[PDB]
Amino acid sequence: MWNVVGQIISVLCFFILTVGTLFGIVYVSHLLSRG
Amino acid sequence: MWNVVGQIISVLCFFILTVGTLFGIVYVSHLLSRG
Amino acid sequence: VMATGCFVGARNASEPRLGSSSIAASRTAPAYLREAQVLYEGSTDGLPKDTPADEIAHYKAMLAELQTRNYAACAGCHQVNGGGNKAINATNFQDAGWQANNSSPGMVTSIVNGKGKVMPAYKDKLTLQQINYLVEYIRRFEKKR
Amino acid sequence: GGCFVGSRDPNETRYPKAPMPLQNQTSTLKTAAQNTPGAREAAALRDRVTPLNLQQVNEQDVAGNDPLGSPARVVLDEGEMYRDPVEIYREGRALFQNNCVGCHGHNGCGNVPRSTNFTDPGWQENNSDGGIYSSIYNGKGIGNGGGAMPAYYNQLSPQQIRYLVAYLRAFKGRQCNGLPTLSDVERMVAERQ
Amino acid sequence: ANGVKRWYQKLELPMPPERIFGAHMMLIGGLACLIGTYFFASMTMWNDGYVNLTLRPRLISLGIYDPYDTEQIQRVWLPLIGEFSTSKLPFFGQYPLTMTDFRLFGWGCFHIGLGLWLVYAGAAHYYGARGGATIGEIFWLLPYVPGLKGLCQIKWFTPEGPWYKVGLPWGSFANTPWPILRRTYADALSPHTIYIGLLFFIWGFVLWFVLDKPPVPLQPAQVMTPNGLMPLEQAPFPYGWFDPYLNQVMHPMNTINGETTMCFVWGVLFVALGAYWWYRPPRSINITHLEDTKAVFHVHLTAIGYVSFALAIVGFLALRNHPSYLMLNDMNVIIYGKKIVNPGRMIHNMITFNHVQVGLLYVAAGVFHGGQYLHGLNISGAYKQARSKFITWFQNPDLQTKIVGTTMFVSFVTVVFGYGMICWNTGAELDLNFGIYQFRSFRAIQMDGEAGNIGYRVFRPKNPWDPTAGGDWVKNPDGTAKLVKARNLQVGDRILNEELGIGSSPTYSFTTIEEINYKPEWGQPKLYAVQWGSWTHFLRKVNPLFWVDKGIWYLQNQKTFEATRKADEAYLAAHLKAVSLLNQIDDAQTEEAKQKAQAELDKFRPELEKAHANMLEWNERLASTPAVLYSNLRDQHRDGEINDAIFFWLMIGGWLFGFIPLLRIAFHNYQSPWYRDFEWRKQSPDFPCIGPVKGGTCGVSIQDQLWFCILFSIKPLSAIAWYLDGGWIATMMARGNEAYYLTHNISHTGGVFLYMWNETTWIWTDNHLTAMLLLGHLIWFVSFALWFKDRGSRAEGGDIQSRWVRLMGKRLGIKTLQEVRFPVSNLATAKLWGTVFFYTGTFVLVFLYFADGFFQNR
Amino acid sequence: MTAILLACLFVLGGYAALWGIIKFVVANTKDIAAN
Amino acid sequence: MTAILLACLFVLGGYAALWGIIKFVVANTKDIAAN
Amino acid sequence: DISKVAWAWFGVLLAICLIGAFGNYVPKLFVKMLMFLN
Ligand code: 2GO
Ligand code: BCL
Ligand code: CLA
Ligand SMILES: CNCCOP(=O)(O)O[C@H](COC(=O)CCCCCCCCCCCC(C)C)OC(=O)CCCCCCCCCCCC(C)C
Ligand SMILES: CNCCOP(=O)(O)O[C@H](COC(=O)CCCCCCCCCCCC(C)C)OC(=O)CCCCCCCCCCCC(C)C
Ligand SMILES: CC(C)CCCCCCCCCCCC(=O)OC[C@@H](OC(=O)CCCCCCCCCCCC(C)C)OP(=O)(O)OCCN
Ligand code: HEC
Ligand code: HEC
Ligand code: SF4
Ligand SMILES: [Ca+2]
Repeated sequence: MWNVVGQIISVLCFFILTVGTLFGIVYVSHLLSRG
Repeated sequence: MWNVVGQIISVLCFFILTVGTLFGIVYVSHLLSRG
Repeated sequence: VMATGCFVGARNASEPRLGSSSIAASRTAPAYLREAQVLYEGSTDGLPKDTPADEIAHYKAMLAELQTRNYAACAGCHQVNGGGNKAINATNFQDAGWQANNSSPGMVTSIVNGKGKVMPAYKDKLTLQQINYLVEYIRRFEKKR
Repeated sequence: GGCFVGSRDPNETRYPKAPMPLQNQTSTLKTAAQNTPGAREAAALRDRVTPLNLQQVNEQDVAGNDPLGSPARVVLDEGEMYRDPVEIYREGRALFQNNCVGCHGHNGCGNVPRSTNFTDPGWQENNSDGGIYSSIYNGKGIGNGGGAMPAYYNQLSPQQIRYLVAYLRAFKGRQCNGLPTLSDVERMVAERQ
Repeated sequence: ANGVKRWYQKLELPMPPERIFGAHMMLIGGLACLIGTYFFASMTMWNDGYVNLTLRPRLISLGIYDPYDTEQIQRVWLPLIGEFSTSKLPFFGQYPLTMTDFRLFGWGCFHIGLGLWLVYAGAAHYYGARGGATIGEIFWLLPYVPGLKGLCQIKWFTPEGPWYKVGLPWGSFANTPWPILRRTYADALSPHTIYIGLLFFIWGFVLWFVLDKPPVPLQPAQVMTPNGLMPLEQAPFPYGWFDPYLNQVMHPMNTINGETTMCFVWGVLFVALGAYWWYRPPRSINITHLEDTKAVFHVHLTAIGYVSFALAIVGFLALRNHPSYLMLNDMNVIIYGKKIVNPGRMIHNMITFNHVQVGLLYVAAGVFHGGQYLHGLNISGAYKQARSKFITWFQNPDLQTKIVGTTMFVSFVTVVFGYGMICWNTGAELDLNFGIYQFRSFRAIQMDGEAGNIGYRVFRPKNPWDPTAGGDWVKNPDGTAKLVKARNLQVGDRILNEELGIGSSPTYSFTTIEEINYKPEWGQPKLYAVQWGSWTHFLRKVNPLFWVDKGIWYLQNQKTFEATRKADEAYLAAHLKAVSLLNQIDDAQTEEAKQKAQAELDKFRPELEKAHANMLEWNERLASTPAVLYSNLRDQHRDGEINDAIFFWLMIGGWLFGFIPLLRIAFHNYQSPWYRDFEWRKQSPDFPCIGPVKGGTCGVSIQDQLWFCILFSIKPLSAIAWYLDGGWIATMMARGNEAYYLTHNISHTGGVFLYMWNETTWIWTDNHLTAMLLLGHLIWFVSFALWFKDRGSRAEGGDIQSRWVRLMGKRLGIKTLQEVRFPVSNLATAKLWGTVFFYTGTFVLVFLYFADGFFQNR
Repeated sequence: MTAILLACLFVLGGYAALWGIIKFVVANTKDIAAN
Repeated sequence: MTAILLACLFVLGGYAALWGIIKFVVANTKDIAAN
Repeated sequence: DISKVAWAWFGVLLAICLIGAFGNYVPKLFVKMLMFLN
């Protein structure tokens, strides 16, 4: 069960990277047209 | 010689039927929508 | 409305024997496999002693006609029971690995075309509907493992 | 994407093979390294790793256009076919990895529905070498250009199909992690092809 | 509102009742004539096709279609009938016929007779309300068939006519002075549910005494079969209760007899509910606006949608393994010349997805239609003074934004989870290097068997926990690489990818063993060494349906579960001890030791064979226990898969994604909060826009929200189609027999994208299906012409085209062409036909994924 | 029967769960206008 | 050299062809406006 | 213009990017910290 604790850490970093990046392009697209 | 002539006749008919049908779709579109 | 039924045509079947629909026979597993076993064995001898007189003689007429076109029966390359002959490299139909790695559609063309050197082509001997029946009979040879 | 590809494996030389012959292998017209510092090691190394019959083949050389390339007429000489494992491995893995992986998997255990699975012993035991040629040449199943197993009689040469036939017998009884290695081919050839 | 808009809106609500009633009665009669013809299309001389095949399992279950009947008939009723003028039956005479052809012809004729008469009686109510009509107005295409004009002035369906041309003599339901007749729609709900109860009773009497399926518990002790007269419990399926393809007696409610007992049950319930409503009809103020047929139309229609979704679900389960469908797999099924893999399941899949597709359309259209009632109310002033709480519960605009915004948040979270997991595991399966991280694939090496005696070169770390450790290659004392046998692999070990033959991962060099002696909970009965890379096998358990299913199955099967667990246990201990004996042989070092060792292994061997055969046969007994929710092709348990868990999440997220436009229709038909900040007010239900203001406004009307529902819903629907037909939905590139699927006994056809190419190689082998594929693709991309922001470009180019063609007419003296004006759709009609073309393209193409075959091999 | 009942119950449960969320939000944000 | 010149000339003749066609239409419909 | 708070996310995305590349390329190159080797 260290593979399931290790795997889960990765999957969680994947979600922060991606969803953080998506809401990063939505915040930088607001500064280029309004702020 | 004779196969070729026979084939040209089928292809002509197909062009007469498909282009002919397409323009009928336009005419019908025209009569519904307006005149 | 559209499909007023559906115009798909009439079904291709085998030969007619009087008083017993051949088209129907071609979808009824116990009838089609009785004809497949006759083709497979080259005789009417292993057919259920319950077989009618008319049936037993229609099969013989079928075989006699096929014997004049040099048809070679499947049994005895492959045996009456499967799993042929390692000598002749004749396929063992009892084997599960052979059965899993064949689709029935695929099997068809290997009988039609023949298969490499020895297994003969049957396209000029048999109808495609008689090959379909044989693919179904070969399916029932499978053993476990 | 670009530039930062890796280092090349020292075992894959780039030292050049002889060019593919212009003349057809089926021609009736007239038929069918140096001492410089490292040139001999490189030639000897190309002789094992770089494949010679990977390229699509002249159109008059394809098995359907070859007079001796039909399933009925091809020569499956077992002595020539299982002669050299280096060669079976060099050639059949390049051809297989290219053409056959898509549908049969990266492990060669079946990808496309109902596709063959070459590791299965029951399948191995019940196929001839000539049988395997027939199904590559004809395809399997009903359809235009073969069936779900496509035909190769335009596409491949008789010599290319024969490397494929010998390579495919190295799949026997392997596990489902990629393709047969050089020592799978060699144990296959020692146990009589 | 001058073009084509008045053609597909010519018959709008509200309408008088005689007009609704007669038109429905005529549709009923028409649908019975069409089914009549489908009975003719099912006789045994015809090819298989998709119409007669969707009817055959049911016709078998009813006993109308006999699967084992070959005897040809030559006389039956009236004397002497070889063949006649169209012959002995019209045109069916050149064919050989069996008894099941006659039954099929009988039922086909009845349908046609009762249909034609229902069409007539329906026209008597429909035209009869209007006082009557003429043969020329009824039929209307008889004016231009000169001659027949003297019999096209005759009036039919009149009020006082001689009996055979009467219509409605008191003019309308409301004038006719019969007291039994109910005067409102609430009141009428009661006789309607009595009438339906009676239709049930009719079906059960027909089942019992015309088809000879008595209801349980009055089933016969014996039945007639092709082998004579047999006890009911041993007679095979069409004739009796013994299922041949599962080889068990069927539950009594799994039989058509079970169905005739439910006919009487349901009928009694419906009749009693109707009797209750006869004394207590619905009455509350909450419901009396539903007397307007425009309002109840919304209720009824989206209700029927939900009924259709429920038919799909119930039908799927109830019949996925029923002997009606499996019986098709033995009937040598041939379509467009071919031979189909598993036509049973294919046909079953097509019926269930056809109901699924009807469900979505009618829910959406019911909501759309309800939005039309509510827009009407707003635009005439009376929305603000509606009295039923079913309207007023949702009037507050701030509640409307809270409802919608939290269903967007719920959609967002669950779609991000689903799709994000699909992406993670396609990264894993493809071993992609991102530089910032390397994804790694599942790989398994058998550790018992004879395969556990294969050697590998192993790079072994010393201490993974000291960073700055390093490792070494396992060696001999002699210096050469030791080959470690698979049985002695330990956790931490690295093996070169190219010693394993792997060419698909060129970006990393080694497989790591992460778990030894692994036996799949559900899978193959072996022991393995595994690289779990990034593949998240735990994700199967993140499914509430995994757990309900496995718990209920464990409870029903507890003690074979338990013995199978004890067998595994004893086996693992025997493997381990036999591995130590083999190792002492390998390392024995002196023939005295080597004989002693080989003699110990030789003495333990029988006992290690016993433990293996014991484990094998308990694991085979466990894998043949009956299914609960996740099933085999032979109604046996399977554990839930990553596939099933992804499908759970995608149903939540994707149906909410697809239904948020419907909530926008229900709340925002007149004003959304974006409109209300500007003071805008939507003036009609179908306007295209009002923009370029405020950046642009295309797509705010209710008609457009309906179209966006239809598109967004394509995404959960295709999840449903891939899952029914066996694709793997939890990744994008799953291969059929990849190591993971093989070790865990999973059968699938492809993986998102790979499924597409995998099934189409089967689709290409049929030339009728490849023609359908070509036409389907063309219908779709043409929708883009109609949906892109481009209508002005198309209008201004059409205008250049008209000028040019008129120039050619004038020059060449061709009078038919000197006033050509090409018609160019406006924006509203472009959006309508664009949605039509998009939808039909996609779903002809989906029919093909079902039509190709069901390739899941179980 | 058990499978049919489980599947139907899960569909109605998804509806009921959405109703409960959407009503945990309404009940506890009643002092705030959405806008 | 031969194939290069042929291709090039075939594209250049594609443009020259079109212009000629267009020139024929313009000249032979002089005095018909296209309204 | 960029907020303090949006600069402190762009910092968490970079810490996850060099915890991933530090454990991916270090054992390949240095032959240490064997736990993360592939
Ligand atoms: C070898 C495969 C072969 C070739 C010849 C081919 C090529 C191409 C091309 C091209 C130029 O290469 C094009 C442009 C093209 C176009 C199309 N094809 Zn196409 N196409 C093929 C075959 C087929 C077939 C049989 C089918 C399509 C189908 C379709 C359709 C698809 C229309 C569409 O918009 O469909 C949306 C739905 C999709 C893409 C399916 C997604 C499935 C998935 C399992 C759902 C769940 C998982 C996701 C991550 C979900 C999101 C979560 C949530 C919101 C649900 C159109 C006409 C179509 C289809 O996908 O419809 C849903 C279809 O059924 N096609 N297709
Ligand atoms: C069962 C109850 C009926 C129904 C009966 C009525 C009656 C009576 C009235 C309305 C009215 C309305 N309904 Mg309604 N309506 C139904 C479903 C819907 C759905 C929907 C998504 O399913 C929507 C969006 C609407 C929307 C509407 C509006 C157009 C209208 C007034 C606003 C509103 O109420 O918001 C509704 C918003 C929702 C969020 C509700 C959605 C949930 C529904 C209730 C049930 C879904 C579950 C279903 C049972 C699951 C099936 C089980 C499986 C198949 C196994 N109804 C179902 C079929 N409805 C009023 C009207 O005036 O129109 C003419 C009205 O008087
Ligand atoms: C099948 C695809 C298709 C076809 C044939 C056309 C045709 C045309 N488009 Mg549309 N369009 C399409 C798809 C298509 N488009 C798509 C996918 C988009 C999204 C970008 C658009 C967006 C669009 C815009 C914005 C505009 C057009 C315009 C045009 C016209 C250009 C004027 C001209 O060049 O005359 C030459 C005519 C041809 C070159 C085509 C000949 C007829 C074709 C080949 C075949 C008929 C095929 C049809 C599918 C057959 C079904 C017939 C039935 C009997 C079966 C032309 C009528 C312009 C226009 O002027 O408007 C009127 C225009 O402004 N197109
Ligand atoms: C070839 N192998 C695939 C099938 O293998 P096997 O039969 O072993 O397993 C399944 C699993 O069980 C379910 O999969 C039940 C649904 C769970 C709901 C999970 C929870 C649902 C909640 C969703 C609520 C959404 C609301 C809030 C908008 O086979 C099936 O039952 C699938 C066939 C049914 C077809 C899908 C029916 C439509 C889907 C739901 C429609 C919803 C609409 C009413 C909107
Ligand atoms: C006042 N003007 C604007 C306001 O009115 P407004 O826009 O509603 O007017 C339309 C517009 O014009 C078109 O919309 C273009 C059609 C021509 C393109 C022509 C291109 C069509 C070919 C497309 C085929 C591609 C598919 C097969 C992929 O109103 C309509 O056309 C309404 C659509 C009704 C059409 C009914 C078609 C049925 C005819 C079938 C039988 C005919 C023949 C078989 C005899
Ligand atoms: C990648 C790209 C960017 C690079 C482009 C490559 C350019 C190469 C140029 C192509 C060079 C061809 C010459 C070789 C050749 O033609 O061979 C012999 C040819 O002899 C000649 O006529 C010689 C005269 C050549 C003087 C022409 C100069 C070309 C100008 C280039 C302009 C480019 C523009 C501005 C787009 O033989 P035959 O046709 O007689 O016989 C048939 C052969 N079986
Ligand atoms: C590239 C050249 C190759 C080679 C060498 C082979 N294949 Fe395939 N294959 C496919 C399918 C669906 C089957 C099953 C056919 C059936 O039973 O229905 C096969 C089968 C084979 C066999 C076995 C033949 C035999 O008779 O037993 C052999 C030797 C074979 N294949 C080799 C599918 C496909 C493909 C999908 C389109 C492609 C591409 C290939 N195959 C390619 C090759
Ligand atoms: C020997 C003379 C044969 C007679 C008569 C029949 N078959 Fe055969 N068959 C034979 C051999 C030597 C082989 C091996 C083929 C090879 O791989 O080299 C086979 C093969 C088959 C197979 C398997 C085909 C497959 O694709 O995998 C089938 C289904 C088969 N044969 C069927 C068959 C039938 C139905 C025959 C009589 C109608 C028949 N065979 C005759 C040898 C011989
Ligand atoms: S492009 Fe069309 S939809 Fe958009 S604002 Fe203009 S007219 Fe309206
Ligand atoms: Ca399928």
